[PDB]
Amino acid sequence: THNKYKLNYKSEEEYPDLSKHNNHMAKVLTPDLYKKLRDKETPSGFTLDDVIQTGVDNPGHPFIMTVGCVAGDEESYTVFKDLFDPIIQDRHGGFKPTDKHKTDLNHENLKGGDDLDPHYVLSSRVRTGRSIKGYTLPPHCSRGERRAVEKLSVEALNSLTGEFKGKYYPLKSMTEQEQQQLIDDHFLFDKPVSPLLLASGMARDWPDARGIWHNDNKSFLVWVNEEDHLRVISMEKGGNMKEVFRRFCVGLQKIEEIFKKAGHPFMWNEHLGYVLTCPSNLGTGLRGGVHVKLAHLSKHPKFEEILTRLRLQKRGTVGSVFDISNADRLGSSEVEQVQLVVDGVKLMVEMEKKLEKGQSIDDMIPAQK
Amino acid sequence: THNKYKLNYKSEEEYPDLSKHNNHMAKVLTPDLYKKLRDKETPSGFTLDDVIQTGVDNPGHPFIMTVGCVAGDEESYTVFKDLFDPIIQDRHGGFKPTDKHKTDLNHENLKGGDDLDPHYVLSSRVRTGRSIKGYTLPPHCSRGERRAVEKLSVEALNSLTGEFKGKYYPLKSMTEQEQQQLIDDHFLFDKPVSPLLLASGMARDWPDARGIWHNDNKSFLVWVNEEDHLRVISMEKGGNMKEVFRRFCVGLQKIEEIFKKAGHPFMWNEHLGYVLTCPSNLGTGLRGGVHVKLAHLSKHPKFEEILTRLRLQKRGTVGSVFDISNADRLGSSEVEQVQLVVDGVKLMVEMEKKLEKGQSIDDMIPAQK
Repeated sequence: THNKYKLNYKSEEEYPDLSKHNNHMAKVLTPDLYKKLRDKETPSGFTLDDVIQTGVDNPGHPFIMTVGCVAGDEESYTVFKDLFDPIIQDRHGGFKPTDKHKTDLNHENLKGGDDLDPHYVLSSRVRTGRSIKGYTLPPHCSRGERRAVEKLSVEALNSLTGEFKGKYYPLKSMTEQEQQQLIDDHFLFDKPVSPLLLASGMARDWPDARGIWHNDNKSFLVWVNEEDHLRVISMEKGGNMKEVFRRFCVGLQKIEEIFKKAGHPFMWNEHLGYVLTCPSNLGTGLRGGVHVKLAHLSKHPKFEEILTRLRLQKRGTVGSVFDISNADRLGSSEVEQVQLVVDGVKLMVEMEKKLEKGQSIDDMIPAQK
Repeated sequence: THNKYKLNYKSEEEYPDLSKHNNHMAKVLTPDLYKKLRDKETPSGFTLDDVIQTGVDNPGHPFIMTVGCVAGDEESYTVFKDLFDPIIQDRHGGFKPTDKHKTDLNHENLKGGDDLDPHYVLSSRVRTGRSIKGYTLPPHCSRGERRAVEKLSVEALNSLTGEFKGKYYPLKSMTEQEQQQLIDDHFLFDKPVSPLLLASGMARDWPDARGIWHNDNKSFLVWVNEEDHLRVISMEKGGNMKEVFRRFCVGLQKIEEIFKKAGHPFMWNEHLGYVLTCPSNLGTGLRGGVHVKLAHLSKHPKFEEILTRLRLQKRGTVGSVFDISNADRLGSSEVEQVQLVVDGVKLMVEMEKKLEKGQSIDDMIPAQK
């Protein structure tokens, strides 16, 4: 956006006013850091102003900190490491610039995911995101890049067979019937309404080159060109998390090898693992989650503390069902994260059964993991 | 946004999909025109993709056509004239590339604005917008440019005296009391919610360097760095449109001469008149309006046709009050536009008085102006 033209202004005159802001970007940005990085750019011309814009536009709420910045590029994380590195270290529990992310795509290293109590575990899912090397990320990508990402993705997905045979639904030419089926399948996405996403520029040209793919069994779902180039979900009613995770891993490997053959592998490096637009999703990008009925445990005074010790977190959803998933993303592997979900949920179901009988769970509260 | 990087893609691969669109941009853009202009840029790096983005994002509704493009720059209108010229010609009643806009800032050339019936005319207002030469327009301007626009504007406004003595209210440091006073004064603006405005990038860094100035008499109002660099309104209860227009003109002249002395005159040329972000506002940028009670005439079968013949238009607002203003912007002067409002409203009040008595108005229906 006229970077050499903006660089005619003094850094002070361009420096954002972040006095009311509560996000990770505003905590780290200083006048000196802005001055040092304002003249840099990635090979695709992504700038510091572009990385920080959503954090400038969205000061947020004192209760919760947002990240407040995006990568437009693989090399955004390097060119602007003096911004991203302290953000990453704060957001991801001390993960340092010299630390290494371990990736583990072997679902057989999972131990015991198959027997989660279906009276309590209503469903099991594992999701992640992926970027495709050679293309810039949604905040920045051109219509041509986004179209090339779609074409590669659909051709890969159309070639899968067996359990992974499926069909692609472009948002632009979706019929009302096809839309309505995807809504009550819970497979549809639409244009983001989040001001954090909109202010980053990722919703441009909507719905061009966005779409939905899913397999015939409706157990493996891919979203194309939404928040990241790809978002991949494996899901199942019940509690066979091991089977969900196998299908997740095998399905991703099949897409990965097609993309590698085309010279466009999944974006990855040994420091950050899989890179994606939002720094909070780095590493595994993985949210492995259950829906669990915790009628009694959710009322226990230590419910929040138990979740912390198990390194899990909850969001919203018969009766008092909770959407529980791993909190970690960077500095621990896909297997370790799903293992934490498996072990943690198994314990919390045991806790719930105890409270059903009026028995204390305090001896069951684990030490911090 | 990486223009040379986007220019590595073929023009076909970057060409927007506008098949579902109903805006002036989509009517004019062709593959050949996109290919010819995609590699151009203004001195501030504004590109064709930037001019058209809001029209790509907002296909709109079949009933009403939107413009679907913005200028980021004074020279956007020249660099991309092969896009803007046919849009302007369609939007502004045949106004050709070689035509000249006449500007007339002498309120004394108005004839007879003082005696509009106050039993029917509840209020009178004249608004316009202005851009400041040397700074890019809100879709594109940097925080430093926007801050410089504010500083120049406030210093000019703070120096006015007499009828035009006033005070500036920055949005960022506004107290609740100051806000609440401006709301029930009807002087406040906030962050735009229009997807047409948001998709153009003009709401970046909100509320930085936005604010409100008004005189002590609450009859002259200036908005800084909202849709355009300046939006200026003169208003009054009642029907002394001549006095509103005098105050409007004199207040603008006082701001104009300060800005000229600083080497930053109002942006203007002989072809387009005052230039602004939206092509529909070129020429005068002027919306001169009344609120009028037309209890009987608004029900007459020819109400819409009478408005057309008078070159006026209505929007929404005791009983059945209509917000009536001039439809023209480009190819006619400020005086001619307010004159059309004065003469047209006077006729429609006379029509209303006739219908109050059960008398026909057909002999009063004017020929097309």
